[PDB]
Amino acid sequence: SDPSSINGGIVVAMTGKDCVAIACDLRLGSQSLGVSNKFEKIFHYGHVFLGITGLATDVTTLNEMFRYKTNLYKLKEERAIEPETFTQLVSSSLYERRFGPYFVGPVVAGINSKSGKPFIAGFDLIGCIDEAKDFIVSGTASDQLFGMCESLYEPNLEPEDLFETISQALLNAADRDALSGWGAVVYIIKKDEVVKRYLKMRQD
Amino acid sequence: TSIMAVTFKDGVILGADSRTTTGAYIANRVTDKLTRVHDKIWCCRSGSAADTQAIADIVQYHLELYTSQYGTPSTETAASVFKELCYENKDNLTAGIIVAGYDDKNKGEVYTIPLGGSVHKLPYAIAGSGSTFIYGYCDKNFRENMSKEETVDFIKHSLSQAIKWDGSSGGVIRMVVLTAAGVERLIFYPDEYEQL
Amino acid sequence: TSIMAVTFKDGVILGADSRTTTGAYIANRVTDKLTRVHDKIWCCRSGSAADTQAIADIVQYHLELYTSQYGTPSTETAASVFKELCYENKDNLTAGIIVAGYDDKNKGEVYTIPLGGSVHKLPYAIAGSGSTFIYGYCDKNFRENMSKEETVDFIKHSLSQAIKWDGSSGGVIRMVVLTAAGVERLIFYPDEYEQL
Amino acid sequence: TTLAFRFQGGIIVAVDSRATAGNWVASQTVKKVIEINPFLLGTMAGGAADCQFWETWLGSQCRLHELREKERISVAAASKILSNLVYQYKGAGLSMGTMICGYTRKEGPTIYYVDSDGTRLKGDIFCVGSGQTFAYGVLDSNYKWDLSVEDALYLGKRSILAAAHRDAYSGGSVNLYHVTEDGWIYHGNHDVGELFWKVKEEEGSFNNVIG
Amino acid sequence: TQQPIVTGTSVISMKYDNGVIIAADNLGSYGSLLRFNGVERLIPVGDNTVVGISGDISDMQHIERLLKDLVTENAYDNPLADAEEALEPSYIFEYLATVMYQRRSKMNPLWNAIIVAGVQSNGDQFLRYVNLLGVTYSSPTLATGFGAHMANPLLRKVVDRESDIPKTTVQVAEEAIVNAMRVLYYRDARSSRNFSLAIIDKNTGLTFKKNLQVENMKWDFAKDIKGYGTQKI
Amino acid sequence: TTIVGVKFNNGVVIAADTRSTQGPIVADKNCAKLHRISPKIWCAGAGTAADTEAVTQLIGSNIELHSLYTSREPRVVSALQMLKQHLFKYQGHIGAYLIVAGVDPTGSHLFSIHAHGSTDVGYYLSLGSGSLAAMAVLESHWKQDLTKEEAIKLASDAIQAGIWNDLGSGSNVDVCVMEIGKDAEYLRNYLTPNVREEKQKSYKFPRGTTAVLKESIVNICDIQEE
Amino acid sequence: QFNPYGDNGGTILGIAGEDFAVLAGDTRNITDYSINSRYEPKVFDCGDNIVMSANGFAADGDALVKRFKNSVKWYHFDHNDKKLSINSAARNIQHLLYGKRFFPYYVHTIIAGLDEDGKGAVYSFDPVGSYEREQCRAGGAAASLIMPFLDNQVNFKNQYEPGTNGKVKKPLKYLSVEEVIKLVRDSFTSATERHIQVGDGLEILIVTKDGVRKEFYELKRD
Amino acid sequence: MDIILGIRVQDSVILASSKAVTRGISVLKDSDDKTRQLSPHTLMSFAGEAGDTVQFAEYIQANIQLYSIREDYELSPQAVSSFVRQELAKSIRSRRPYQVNVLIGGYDKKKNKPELYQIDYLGTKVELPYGAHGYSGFYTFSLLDHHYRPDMTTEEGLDLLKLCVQELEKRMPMDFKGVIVKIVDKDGIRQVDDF
Amino acid sequence: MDIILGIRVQDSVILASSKAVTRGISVLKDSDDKTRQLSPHTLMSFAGEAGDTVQFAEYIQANIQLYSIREDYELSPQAVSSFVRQELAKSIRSRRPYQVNVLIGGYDKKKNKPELYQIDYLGTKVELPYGAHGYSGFYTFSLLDHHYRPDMTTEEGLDLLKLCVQELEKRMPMDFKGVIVKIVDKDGIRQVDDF
Ligand SMILES: [Mg+2]
Ligand SMILES: [Mg+2]
Ligand SMILES: [Mg+2]
Ligand SMILES: [Mg+2]
Ligand SMILES: [Mg+2]
Ligand SMILES: [Mg+2]
Ligand SMILES: [Mg+2]
Repeated sequence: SDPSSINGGIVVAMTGKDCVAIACDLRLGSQSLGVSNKFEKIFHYGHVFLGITGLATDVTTLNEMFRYKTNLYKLKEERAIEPETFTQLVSSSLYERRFGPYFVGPVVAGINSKSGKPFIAGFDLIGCIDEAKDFIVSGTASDQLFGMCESLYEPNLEPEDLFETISQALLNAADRDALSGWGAVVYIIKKDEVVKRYLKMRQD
Repeated sequence: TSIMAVTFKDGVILGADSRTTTGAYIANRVTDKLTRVHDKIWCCRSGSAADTQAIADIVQYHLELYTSQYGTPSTETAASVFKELCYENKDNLTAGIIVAGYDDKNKGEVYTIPLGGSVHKLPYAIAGSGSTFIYGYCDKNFRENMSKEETVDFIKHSLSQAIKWDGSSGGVIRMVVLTAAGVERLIFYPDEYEQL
Repeated sequence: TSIMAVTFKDGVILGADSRTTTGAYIANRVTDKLTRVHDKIWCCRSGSAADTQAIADIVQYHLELYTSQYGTPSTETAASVFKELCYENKDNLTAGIIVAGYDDKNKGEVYTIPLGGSVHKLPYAIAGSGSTFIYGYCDKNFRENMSKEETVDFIKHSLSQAIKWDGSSGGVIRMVVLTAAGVERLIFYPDEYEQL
Repeated sequence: TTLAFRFQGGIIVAVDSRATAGNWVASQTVKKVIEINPFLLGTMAGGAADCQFWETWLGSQCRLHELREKERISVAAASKILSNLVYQYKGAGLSMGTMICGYTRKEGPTIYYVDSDGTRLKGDIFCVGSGQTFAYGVLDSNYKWDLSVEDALYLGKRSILAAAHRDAYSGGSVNLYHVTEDGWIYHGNHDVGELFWKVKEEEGSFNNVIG
Repeated sequence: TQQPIVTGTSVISMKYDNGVIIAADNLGSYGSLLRFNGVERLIPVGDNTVVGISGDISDMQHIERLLKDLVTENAYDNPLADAEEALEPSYIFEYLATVMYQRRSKMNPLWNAIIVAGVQSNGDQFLRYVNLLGVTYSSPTLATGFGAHMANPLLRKVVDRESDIPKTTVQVAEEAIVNAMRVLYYRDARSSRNFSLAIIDKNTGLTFKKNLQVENMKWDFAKDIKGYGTQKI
Repeated sequence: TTIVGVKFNNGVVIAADTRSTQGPIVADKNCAKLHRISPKIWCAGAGTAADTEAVTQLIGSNIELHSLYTSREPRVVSALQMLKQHLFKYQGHIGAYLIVAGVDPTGSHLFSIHAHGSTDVGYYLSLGSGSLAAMAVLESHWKQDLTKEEAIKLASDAIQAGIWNDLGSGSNVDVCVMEIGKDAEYLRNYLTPNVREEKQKSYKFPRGTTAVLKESIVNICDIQEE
Repeated sequence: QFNPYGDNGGTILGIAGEDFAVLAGDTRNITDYSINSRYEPKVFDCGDNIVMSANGFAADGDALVKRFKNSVKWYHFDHNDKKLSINSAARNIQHLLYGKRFFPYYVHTIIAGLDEDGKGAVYSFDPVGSYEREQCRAGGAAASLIMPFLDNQVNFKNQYEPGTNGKVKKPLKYLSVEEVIKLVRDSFTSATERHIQVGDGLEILIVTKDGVRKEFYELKRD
Repeated sequence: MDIILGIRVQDSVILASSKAVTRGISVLKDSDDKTRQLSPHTLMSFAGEAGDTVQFAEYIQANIQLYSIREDYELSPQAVSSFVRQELAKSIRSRRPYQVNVLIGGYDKKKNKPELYQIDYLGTKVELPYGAHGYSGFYTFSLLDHHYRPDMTTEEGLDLLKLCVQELEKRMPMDFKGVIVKIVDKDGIRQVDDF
Repeated sequence: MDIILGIRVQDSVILASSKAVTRGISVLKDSDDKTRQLSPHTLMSFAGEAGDTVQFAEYIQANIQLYSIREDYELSPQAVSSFVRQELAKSIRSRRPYQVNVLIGGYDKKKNKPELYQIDYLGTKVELPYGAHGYSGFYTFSLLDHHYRPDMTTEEGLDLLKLCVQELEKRMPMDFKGVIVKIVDKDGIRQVDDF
């Protein structure tokens, strides 16, 4: 009945040295019933990555909406939208539904193509921006993720160390949440390569 | 309801209006709200009529039995018996009682027992729905050690105003004077007090 | 809140306490509840602060536009504009407003607009949660055609008592005097009025 | 998820290991088979305390019975002591759904489903919990009276695995028991994480899942 | 279950180098009506303890009688009633805490928050809180009701931790307490100007001050405040 | 949240803590609660954080357009009037509680505004869950004719009282000083009294610790020529 | 309507080592957004080498600890000063808790000590007295922040040997008491950062065959 | 209505849908076909609130038939399922939402692949090898998880389905009066007429 | 539980009672016997709230068996049904009433007559040629009203019962898993073992 925990799922993002990572579980359920183990929650529009947790219908709607808007942005601006700019657009878009909101917890990650600066941000369902230097968490196991990230995280991790840190933060958070898991993906993002990794994890 | 009791030089005086209502209907316009629990210990009752009558009947019984065994009870003792009933049965009572009495040692005394069954000894006390409207008037006009005539005037003017503004108060103003000399009953009609 | 307005020989005086509470917390202890809607038409506000500020701002706008087109509005006209807003939006407002003003034709006038948006022209008026406690005092002590000093005293003593008994009233007593001579602001501090 | 079934070799009892408070996984190491005595097993579903408390109390009543009568209590009598007790409390908010399992000389292998609203049912296959419907599917389509002990144990394990996979509130590990006339025998704790991959590979099941 | 009718507001207190201080105003409110103006809410027990009580006044008067009856009873068959077998602050507290928790457990609480302040036989400061739920706790400063929100922040600037206690004189502590009482008078709508203050010192015993008033009040700045935004006159 | 405003000699100062929470969890440890309405009109917000940001941005936008239209520097009373009329119309559903301070050609100003649209005037104000702790400090130490240095001191002490005593507040003090005839100076993390101590252990993992099923390169580049 | 319950915050943590056990708790006591005390001890030595914490509603927690201490006293009186073993203490506490099944002690109880072979032991209870022996258990406000970290760093969950890519688990080595205490301090340091009810102080009781020792550490006070 | 299942095998999609229609106390009908053909190679089954199910299904059917005529072209199963999802996502924030859950089984003639989409009344869409709505999945998924292979023939799909329906008839309290089974493949849509 | 029917023919009473036991979402059992023999020529079937049904039935059985031993005598069906009615009438004003409805089919050896009593949980008793509890009567009474004759044989009673059960299996939404049928006559109580 609480719309933000009908389907379950989590997203976490972290900054490292000249890189960012964003990861998510793959579960979609209807409360206790596991429905799909291939429901990816991270999307990208050019070099800007967006993870969305919460009500799955809204996750899909918002992805389609932001693809729509970033496509038009690109045709008119003649350049790809940047993480800072896209973050404002997500916030604007969510707040326009102030009194009938999308039941989601979005997370933005990417590197500004001009400055090279790593960027992450999180939002409540109504567009309030949390722009963290270290990490952002979202979903039905967000308490668990805060616990994992707060002790596992250290600044300036090299991409390959950041991968282990974020993977372990996700995996162990998810295993303490009934509604998260059933697979996981980790994106490691640098200024001109992105690598995507599917993790092996318990399937209960 | 508008009720008060006021200590003065020679003792204490109790006053009350005479209106009891069921909603907006005046079920009785000549009620006697000044109730005797001992010869020179009286009380004014507010809240549930059923409750305050039950309580006063029980207190009267207690003080009758106290008198048989130990002689005349003090006003404080009477207040304590009231309080015991009001405090211990607070969940099942709606009663706000002012206790007034005359001793020869202690002279005039006034105790108020509000809703929760706490007790408060005071130079004078006001209660009932009508009392809200005369907190300012009474506080400005009360003096200690007034004469009998002054105290009658103070109460008469006070309850005049309570009756004027409170729809649940009205009728006659009744008073009972408690002094060394005895027990005197007074009554004042609308045509007197409305012109004050 | 304790607010009042009193007509006297040379015009009208408005008075108010300065306390606004959120539950038991005093959110502001130096509030100005005497609000100007025209040069010599003021009002005292009680009820929802949001509502009464919104209403007064709208009335001020209306009387500014009225003045531009038709010259100085009467106090009655100001009361009528207040009433129109309070009456037509009664479902969505909690506002009890006293309107006071000085004309040279009409001199001092007082109108009270209680909760339902009715209007009542009166020699003086009291409102706010604190007013309940001074109905008796004010009714006994008000006279028509008092002097300025007497009217200041009447209001000061009245609001003194309202503040004494009402937890939602307190702080300083503010007044605004409206006469042919101009607009005078007065303030009285606790150490003065508490000793009255 | 908890299950018990009767077969030629006695009774198989299989349970998962997970306890949750809302979505929070409180424990993955819960012991859901309560060892009433060396011959009797009960399963935990509903309230953890109500099951623990009253089924170890049941063990005490069973022990007193056999001291007084110099004979093993029947599963019929043991299960009825529990059901009569919880029935006394009916309406007060006990929560219990349990299988009382034993194997006596007079009865053979016997299972009673006992429940906090006073139900007491004898039967061959029971499955209780949020994952029960998943377990039943595997049980119903593979069950025979003539399973070997080895195949019966696997079937019980495989049925809990099915539940653990699909039911969000089931998982952690599988506990297995085999109840014989001479007492129950524990057949170990099996982490679902490792068990799932092992079964997927050896069986070729769960093709929907990438490994 | 009931509801409080006539009520007392904050009780505030702190430890200092040689003892404890406790204070509470003299008002008994009846909702928003400031009904009763000479109510004593600090109740001394012997010469080493002061029990300060907020919340329902009828229940306060009951507790006060329990304490008086405790003193009577402790003296029974007790030759050392005014010496080694006098009531300690810690005995008085434990008793009250037992009563409060039992009453909540019968779904019939005494609707109060209580601070027991005193000095033990060995000179140790005692300060501990108990309320209608039976919840108890200790801290170098304690306050009930509004006092918890406004007094504690101020009192904690004087004694912020255990090691600050021996550095805090009775003059500094009393002045801190008196300032907190002024602040509560400014900001608590159910407070009064009149209060009582008690010091329990291991050398000078119990000093009980009645009829104190809040003074040195700042109101002058109010004359400059006009309207609620745009008004100039 | 703890937020305060304090008038002084030649100006006004506002301050805030830097903790935002979701129930009992700290979402952000270094939140920015001091918002710019215009160069010399700043506000601090308590309540629903999206609303305090949104209402501040909207009125800030309209204030900037008003400024261009009238060729005049924005006034605090305009921000106040536009804020309160917007909030009033939404009947408290926009959960913005604000302290609005600034300097303009007319002088220096300090107001508070409540979600339903009521406003107030004062020399010292506090809002948020930490406001009773802050107000205790302000009522103890405020006086008429404070200097700039005294007002900054008082404002941050008041925030500190919230930080230490209110569970809803924490981390750092942000300050903004608006003085007549000067640029507004925003002092981000003016105080930093809550740096985390070093951990006992490093939790950096050996590489290859995590089990991986698949890797692939993700194409973030547009469709390629040739 | 009178609500007989409250929430005093607090977070507790018990870990069983090979020949020792620790029970740790923060020393902050709260109601709503206020701090009642920055140092109100919540982990107690109960005698017979048993330590106990009943976290949640502090009135119920204090009542339970007090009753258990008393039960230890009467066990000595009734059974010739026999030492109350940790498993026996645990069963006894189940009966104290279940006795109020229909008006529960609103607490999460943890006890720690050594079993009868000298091995570290921790038992964990729900409010109405279901219990289990455990290696690792956090309770109270920040339990959900702490447990996943412990799963990873005590039990090496989701960690495999580098080079085997998931084929070989990280093997479960035994931790020293110094190691365990590091994990406790980092657990509480992290919880303090992200949970408003956690802070002020950390008190750890350590149980070995030599008895019960204490350690105290400051936590952030915001 | 009640049970709707789907399974995608090697070369086809099979939809099984119960026949009962129950108005509270009486089974009014035992031959109800809970499905609409949207285009020659796309079938949609549905269940949920009375009236809204058939209204929604016929509305979707009319729209896809309109598109087919306008463009002289059959939309892909993916395109149809996206259209249906958007309609339900828009409906969930309506004055009165369609309370309708659907399965879409289509054969994509361009990719030569069967496809099964599961969409609930919120507009939650997922592509699956097999799926269901309501309680049907609770009884059948443990069987499908065990036996399913992506290379099954149509007849093996039907046999696995028989087993699913047998488990439903055993453990489900309600009498759903059997199922109507339809196959979607490269040649279109046909009804298995004994099941 | 759900369906319980009874019919009194020429020389016997026949009780038919469903076999399903349903705990919410799953049919836990499909061979449940919802009946107790109270004495050699008296049978009681029952339905209502879980737990209370069997507790009440075994309590009544224990009491009638006690009476039988004490007096070395079998109470008449009328006497047993009056005892049962009083127990339910007392129970309805209890702290927690037995939520149990019963049929009592007995053969009175003194009058040589079959008798059927219908008693609901309030202690409402009626003697009938045929009866039922719950919704069973709504589907079956129009058939019984038509075909019933007081001189029917046992086999005609069973055939009329088959027809009643067929109508229930057609129009009733719940799957009650068939019925167990028992006959009470001059020789006692027996179970028809194929139905
Ligand atoms: Mg999980
Ligand atoms: Mg699972
Ligand atoms: Mg006042
Ligand atoms: Mg899952
Ligand atoms: Mg409104
Ligand atoms: Mg913290
Ligand atoms: Mg779906």
